[PDB]
Amino acid sequence: MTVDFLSMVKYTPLFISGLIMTLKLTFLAVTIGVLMGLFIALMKMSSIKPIKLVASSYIEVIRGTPLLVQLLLIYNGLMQFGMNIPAFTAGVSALAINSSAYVAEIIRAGIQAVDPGQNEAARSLGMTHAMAMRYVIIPQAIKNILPALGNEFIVMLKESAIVSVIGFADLTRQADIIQSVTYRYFEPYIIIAAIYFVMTLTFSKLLSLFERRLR
Amino acid sequence: MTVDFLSMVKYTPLFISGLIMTLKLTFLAVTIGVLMGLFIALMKMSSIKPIKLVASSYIEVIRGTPLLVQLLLIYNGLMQFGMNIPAFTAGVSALAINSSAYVAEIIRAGIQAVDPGQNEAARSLGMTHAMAMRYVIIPQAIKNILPALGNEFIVMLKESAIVSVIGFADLTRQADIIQSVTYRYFEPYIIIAAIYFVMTLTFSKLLSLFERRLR
Amino acid sequence: MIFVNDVYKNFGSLEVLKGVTLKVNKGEVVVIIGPSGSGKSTLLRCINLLEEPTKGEVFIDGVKINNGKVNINKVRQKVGMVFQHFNLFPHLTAIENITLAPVKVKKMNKKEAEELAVDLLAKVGLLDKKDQYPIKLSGGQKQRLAIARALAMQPEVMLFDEPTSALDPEMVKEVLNVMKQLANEGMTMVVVTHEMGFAREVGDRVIFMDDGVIVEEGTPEEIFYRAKNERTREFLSKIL
Amino acid sequence: MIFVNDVYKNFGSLEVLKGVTLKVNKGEVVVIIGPSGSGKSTLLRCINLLEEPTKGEVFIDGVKINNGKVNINKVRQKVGMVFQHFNLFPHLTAIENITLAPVKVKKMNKKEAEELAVDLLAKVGLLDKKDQYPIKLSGGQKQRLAIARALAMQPEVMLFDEPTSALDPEMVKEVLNVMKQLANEGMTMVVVTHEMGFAREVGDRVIFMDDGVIVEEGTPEEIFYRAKNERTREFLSKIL
Ligand SMILES: NC(=[NH2+])NCCC[C@H](N)C(=O)O
Ligand SMILES: NC(=[NH2+])NCCC[C@H](N)C(=O)O
Repeated sequence: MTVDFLSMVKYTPLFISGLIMTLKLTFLAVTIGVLMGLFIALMKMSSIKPIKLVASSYIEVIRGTPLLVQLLLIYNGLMQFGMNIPAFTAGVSALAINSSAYVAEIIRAGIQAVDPGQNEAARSLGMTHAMAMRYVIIPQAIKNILPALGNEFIVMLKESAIVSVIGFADLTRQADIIQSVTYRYFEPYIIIAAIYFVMTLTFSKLLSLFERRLR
Repeated sequence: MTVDFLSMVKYTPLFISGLIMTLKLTFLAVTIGVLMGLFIALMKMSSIKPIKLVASSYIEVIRGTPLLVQLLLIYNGLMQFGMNIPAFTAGVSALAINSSAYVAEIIRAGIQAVDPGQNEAARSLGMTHAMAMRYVIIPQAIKNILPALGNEFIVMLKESAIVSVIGFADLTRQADIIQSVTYRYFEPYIIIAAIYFVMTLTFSKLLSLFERRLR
Repeated sequence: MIFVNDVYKNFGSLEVLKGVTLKVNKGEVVVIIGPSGSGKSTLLRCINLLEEPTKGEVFIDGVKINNGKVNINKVRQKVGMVFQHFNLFPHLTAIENITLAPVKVKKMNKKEAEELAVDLLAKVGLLDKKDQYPIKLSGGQKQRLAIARALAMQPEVMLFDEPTSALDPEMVKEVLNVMKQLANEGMTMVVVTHEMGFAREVGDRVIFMDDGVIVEEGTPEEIFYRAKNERTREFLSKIL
Repeated sequence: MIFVNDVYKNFGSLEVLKGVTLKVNKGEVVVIIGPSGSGKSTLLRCINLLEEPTKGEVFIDGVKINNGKVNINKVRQKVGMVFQHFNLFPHLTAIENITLAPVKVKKMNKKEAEELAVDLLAKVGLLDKKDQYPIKLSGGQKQRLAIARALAMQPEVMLFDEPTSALDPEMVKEVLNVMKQLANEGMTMVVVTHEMGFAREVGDRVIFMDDGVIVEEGTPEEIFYRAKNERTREFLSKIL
């Protein structure tokens, strides 16, 4: 045919529905990823070499390897074990596990980023590593980490579209549905990309108007 | 069943074949992405106000929106126009177009990264903007951009796995090919992730031995 | 020759110059001093338009250069600038640093430019370093190199923006000596500095600035020994 | 009290200390001077183990502290350190900056700690700033605040690592004045500085270091008028 966006108006509740799942997926994965990411960071800080080794290897592998292959490894790879996990839980697991590795590194880099003089002064005042960390360094790293976390979210918004291929009804999946009743792929994809763009801009501006409510 | 990797040895030529396709896909996509990216950066620098708008809008959209949706928009969205482009040309176009925008930002940022004193000194000696750029600033922006280009490649290697969903015979697709004759998903996915990982490490340490041969 | 005429400079709400006037003629050595936030460096940088006045004008050689109606590169060809954090081109060797602008700007020929450069390296005591890259130079060597580079364009006035204040103490004298040699040869100079010994030994005028305005000027001896203004005396008491 | 004994320090291939011995007794004001690359700051930072000797030993109050057989926090409680770049805690206010360690390390109580803090703030002239945050202080106020903070831990010695070399010239005197007050009150001090006036005025000894070694020491008048060694003379000719 030729382009016809006005046909697409009928499918607004689908577009809207897909969007809400894209939010819900991301928000839950990144939330779990943060908590997981936290705990994995701590393990790498451990003085006990085998635990630091495991956290390091986890992080290195999850980051050094594609999100897709992680998704599929959970979803398809587990079938032959009599394990049939739903699309939503598979995507949440994959995304939270991917995000956890990137988050652990965000934390480590936020701590390395506070000026080493702070620690020096703190310890020079009779403080132990523990106290210095509690009262001087960590609060400061926090301000380094929070805006990078908010950015991790925004990136994960785009990243979550990958669970479409698993048959999860996210925003991107709505184009396979619409075409089935319209035979049109083009217009709903343009529309979907536009929803992604608007989400990206909105959350970015919300993010920058938060780095200025810190500085 | 239970795990059996040793069965997988027979399928070594598949894994290898896929690996070479992911390389060919990436290397070619990023190469075009660089050329395109340069041109779009240059375009954004232009004094002609509508053109800076065009380059800016392009970059902003390609980056603020998922790679997947761009792929599907090319492969599926163009079908209803009587255009059936192959999986490979679709994947290369999608990846090079994504890469073009990210490279366009890398370049601009490598130019912004050279100390403004260089330019000030340059102009203070009577040099025009053109001469300062030509003989002082750009040679220095280059050393900022190359290690970021090298890293763009490494990232796209992981990204290219997304053309699996389109049926391109890359590294990741080989797990769908192997399982159809084995009924096993897990082991070929593990193997694939191991291959992606080794690629990441190899190119990364190879990248570090070049971030040390420039500065 | 140099006429900065009642200029103001703002960076947003930050008022840095609040009505400043400076005239300097051929052969003067003018020295501008003051505390941080006096505005002395922003004034100095208006003279070759690395900074643009919010209001007021700057004339060099009698023609207005902040009206958009002038080739500013040819203006900067005449007005040299030496920077606090030396602004050497890292990818270029010493002599390359010196010859880049004469060759590219004046279309001087390679051999002639190289002779100019070796003469200048010899003058500032860097002859043995001609084929060295900036990385391998000390601070003093860097600033002396940068001064050679500015000299190779043979300006009519030379501007110095705190040329030694990023130098180690044992590194200061050798740079000030090159500056003094320039003063003794008649070079026109505007120097923003902390080193009051220089201003005494070789300055013709000392300008004291505070909160974006000139509050007192006079000869080095008038300012350092007989300052009439309260604020001048106060500043000098903390600094001398 | 302090005994640095033949220590060496490496940072990879870079040899910074090459066999250095330092003895300081209660109530001395020792000033260590030299060019960049002399090693004077690394020597300074060996005393409270912010830097670890590669070889040799350091004793404080007669016990060795670079062997792992000691509680180091208890050591640093005795040995204050004042930093070039101030190292104020940004998120804590002036008074909070001061009271943090006494409360948390000495288990002093909020009221006693605050009374201590306001006394010290009065002493260094910062009472009007007690509830201000560092970002709002000048360089001089910053360094005076950091000195207040170190004093709040009542150390037996104070180490100063170029405390005025990052301050604007109009800011140096006030920090040096607080330091001289400490010297006049009997505080044991090891000071690495560029400001030779402080040493002339208040110093008991001057140590001249060069290429990772102490090449000469004596009283300030001995070093400044009658230096025996050629290197001491070269350096002083560039720096005085
Ligand atoms: N949590 C994240 N930010 N993950 C980024 C994933 C990057 C890329 N899409 C990959 O598959 O590796
Ligand atoms: N050229 C790149 N590095 N692209 C990164 C893409 C990030 C993410 N996978 C997305 O689809 O938005």
